[PDB]
Amino acid sequence: SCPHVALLLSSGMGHLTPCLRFAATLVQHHCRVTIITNYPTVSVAESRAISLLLSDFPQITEKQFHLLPFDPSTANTTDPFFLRVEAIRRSAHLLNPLLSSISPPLSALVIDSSLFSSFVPVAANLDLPSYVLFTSSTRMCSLEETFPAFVASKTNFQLDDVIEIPGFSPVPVSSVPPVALNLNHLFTTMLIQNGQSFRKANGILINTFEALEGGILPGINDKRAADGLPPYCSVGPLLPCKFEKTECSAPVKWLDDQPEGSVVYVSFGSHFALSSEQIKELGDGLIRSGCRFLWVVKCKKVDQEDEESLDELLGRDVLEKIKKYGFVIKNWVNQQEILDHRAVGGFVTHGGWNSSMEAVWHGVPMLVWPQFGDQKINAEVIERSGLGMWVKRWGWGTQQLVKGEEIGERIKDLMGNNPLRVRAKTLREEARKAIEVGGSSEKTLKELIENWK
Amino acid sequence: SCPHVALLLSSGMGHLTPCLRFAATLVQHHCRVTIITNYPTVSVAESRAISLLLSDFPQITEKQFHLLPFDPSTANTTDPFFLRVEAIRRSAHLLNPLLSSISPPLSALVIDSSLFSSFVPVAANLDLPSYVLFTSSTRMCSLEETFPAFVASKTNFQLDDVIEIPGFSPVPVSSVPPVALNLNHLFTTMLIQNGQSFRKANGILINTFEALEGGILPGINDKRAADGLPPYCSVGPLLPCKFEKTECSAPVKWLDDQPEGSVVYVSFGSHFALSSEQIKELGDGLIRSGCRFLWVVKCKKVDQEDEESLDELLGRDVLEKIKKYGFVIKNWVNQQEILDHRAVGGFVTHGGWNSSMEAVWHGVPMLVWPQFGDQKINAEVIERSGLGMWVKRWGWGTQQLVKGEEIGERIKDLMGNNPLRVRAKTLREEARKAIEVGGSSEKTLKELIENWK
Ligand SMILES: O=c1ccn([C@@H]2O[C@H](COP(=O)(O)OP(=O)(O)O)[C@@H](O)[C@H]2O)c(=O)[nH]1
Ligand SMILES: O=c1ccn([C@@H]2O[C@H](COP(=O)(O)OP(=O)(O)O)[C@@H](O)[C@H]2O)c(=O)[nH]1
Repeated sequence: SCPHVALLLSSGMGHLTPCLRFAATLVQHHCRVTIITNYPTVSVAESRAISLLLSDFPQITEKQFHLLPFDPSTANTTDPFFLRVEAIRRSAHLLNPLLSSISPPLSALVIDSSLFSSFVPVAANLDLPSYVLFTSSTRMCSLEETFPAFVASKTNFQLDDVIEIPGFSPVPVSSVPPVALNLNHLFTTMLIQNGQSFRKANGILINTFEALEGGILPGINDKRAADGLPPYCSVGPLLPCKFEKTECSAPVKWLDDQPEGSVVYVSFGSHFALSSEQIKELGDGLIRSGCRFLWVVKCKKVDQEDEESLDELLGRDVLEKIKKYGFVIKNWVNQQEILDHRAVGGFVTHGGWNSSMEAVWHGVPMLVWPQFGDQKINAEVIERSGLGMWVKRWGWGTQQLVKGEEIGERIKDLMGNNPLRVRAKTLREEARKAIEVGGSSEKTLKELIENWK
Repeated sequence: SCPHVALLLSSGMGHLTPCLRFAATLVQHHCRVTIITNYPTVSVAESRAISLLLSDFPQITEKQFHLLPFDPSTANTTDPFFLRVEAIRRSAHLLNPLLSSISPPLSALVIDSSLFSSFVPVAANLDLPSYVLFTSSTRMCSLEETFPAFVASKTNFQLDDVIEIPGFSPVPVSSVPPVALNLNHLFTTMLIQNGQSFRKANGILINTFEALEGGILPGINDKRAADGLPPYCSVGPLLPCKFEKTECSAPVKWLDDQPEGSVVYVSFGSHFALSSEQIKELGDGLIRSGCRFLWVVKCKKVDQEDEESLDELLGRDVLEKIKKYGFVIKNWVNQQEILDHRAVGGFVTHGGWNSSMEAVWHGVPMLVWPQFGDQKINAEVIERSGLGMWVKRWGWGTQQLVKGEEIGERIKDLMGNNPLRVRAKTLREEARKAIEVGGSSEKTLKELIENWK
């Protein structure tokens, strides 16, 4: 009796990363796994990740969801990931026969959150227990669920008031994703409809553990069952795969020739790329901070289109000036393996929940510097844990520039902030004890498989 | 449905390795796998490999079989592996409560060839399809089955005649494990009692593929069905795991700067350790040959006891002289990855079946130098395959010393041997096609899972 579970992927490495890690988890919990992929992906990272998963897990089946011919002329955004997600959403009627041909019979269809609204009827008509795979924080989930009612209660958008979130601290509209302020954006409509659609699920999966939220979960859950709402299933932290660990990289070699806790890791996810001026000021601040640093740089959103050098950005002598203090790279790195390194002492991040949870798992203090979307929300969550700190004065990264002096002076604070480390240890141990036998995530996930059965 | 299979292990690395790789393949074929381990292992590599397997495969449940207190005073051997196996066998009446507590219910109990005689009464008592995991050659299996009859026929041990083998070429007593020539020996009685109990199994798992035996296996199998005998289930080549290829190893870097097919690999497994005079003469022959080489060395049998250096044995100005010609190492290496390397041309082997099958899978010519045990059998099996070669004049390693001149002159022949290369290509392809869908071992293994069901 090994249950068969199918996964519905969208696009974006931020959504793609926890998917495969969850699939590997189910596989390592005696379940049969089929992933529903769609090509061609926006970024190469996605394809390579899929290929790696299928290579290290031959018992995982891949079914290509052939999409409809897409017309980008009717989507009010130029972000290729949102576009791809929409392209998948507008062919929801085509997943159904694809879902039918799957043998043995499925026991659960786990859909990416960004695709839920379009694809929750497909699971409903096939009598399959549908699950929301939420690739972000819990507070952000309650935010997405409460947001439609909020936009409903208003005639039109709206100072910096507060939208009431059940179970969590209220959310200032400064924390609400900037692109969701105008109601005509594709991501806005998607967010609203999906947020409305989450209640049509049999359970919501969130990459988290009960000790991280503050022990506020088991109350919220049976406070939701009274309303007839799907339970917040804590299955995190989702462990990194066995192929995400290449002990013989180039950044690792450098990291091994540095003292411990003295290197600041800086990476703003995979989707985002800083402006030129912000990059220059960031380098300046890095040099000023007086600390060692590993710096991951992007100049274009899609990695398949980022082919300019920092010689063409910063200049030649600037980059030649910065590389002597630390390590500068404009390539893909393995965040998990780097954050696990003993040398790394802190993480300057955008606040992406994947990188955040990766830092929580490896016990590394964070300086949250939001850029867009759910990040600010996450920035509070992290700060309520005691693992990270964030400068509210910096606001959004896409909206406000920060000059090098402040950057260096705050990094100097990050490398000297000891309670963040003392909290990092205990939190890493709690996170590890959460997935072990008799943990929060273990009992939750086992309770999930038990109903499948 | 996912058939819950159990595995039972013994001492030795040559026994442990195929158990683990087979458990891995089973897990990759939708079968729930439990492994039954016993500690402390004699060698460290066993523990390390077990931990690696359990780390990469958290779905593989581990069950420790707590053995009885063991008095080695009544055994007639000082070999720790044999003593370990025995120590396991004397606690056979305890695997029953161990097996009873296994959830979910079992579909099969795969047992090791050196443990069958003691533990197949258990399975039968629980009505469990018992299977022999045979870590050696098919012809060796037929030898172990035919042996007790041959020793019952004699009044007392005995020139160099032949002991007939049904389906294969005959076996001279010069090619029979020299320690089995005396009948009181613990390993001899173990051999006899095991080869007698193989018939009670529902099958005999073997690490080989039909195209290797010359396509002589089905004719033997339906001639075994007529005799009411379990079938020789060929499920090879049992593919190496994902944790056996560390791309950033010490000697792989060395090989990376060597011309392809120019390097002689030289190793005699884990268990065995050459003499002092033969290590010296081998070091002489490696230089005398004229070929680059990667020589792994063991001065003691158990790795956990070989702390002495080669400076003590060979000498300072001798080892320093040899390292100039080729890579010398007295430590555990990654044999599969080395044989996989482009720079490797051949393989001076002892004749162990794991090493042999790895060399087959990576298609590398072999110079078999039988040291003991079942290595002359396998020396013939491989010589007839057209992949390797073995000089009969050298005899047993533990009996006859081969001086440097002969070793070098014969290694030169090994390197200059083209038919072994062509047959290496063709045999490696035939080895790959057997585990692919529709291949011999694929149909076999699938049939085995099918019956479970
Ligand atoms: O250079 C990089 C940049 C990104 N990541 C991975 O990308 C993920 C970041 O995803 P997240 O959702 O947190 O940020 P996003 O880019 O989606 O906004 C992390 O898991 C990292 O492992 C990486 O491995 N190397
Ligand atoms: O230095 C070494 C020596 C041995 N092996 C492994 O040990 C096995 C050899 O076992 P075999 O049965 O062929 O020889 P024996 O058991 O007699 O030692 C092979 O799979 C190798 O991968 C290894 O990895 N490194």
